[PDB]
Amino acid sequence: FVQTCREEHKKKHPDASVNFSEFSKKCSER
DNA sequence: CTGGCCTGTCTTACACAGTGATGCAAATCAAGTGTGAAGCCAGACAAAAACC
Repeated sequence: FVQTCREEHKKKHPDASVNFSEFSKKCSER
């Protein structure tokens, strides 16, 4: 799932390179 | 008593196995280095899986 989540968020966060720990937490929380 | 004529030894022809040498084409080396391609790192965590 995590790849798809991050791919969707590529536009959600306009140009940010997101953290590993926090992105894990977010994909986890959904 | 002597052939023709239906049968196992004899006699070389003949292919070729394989020897160390040979000869030519094609890698290879050697130097310079800046790339690009590639597997790996870390941490919180959840899938797809088998164990009581």
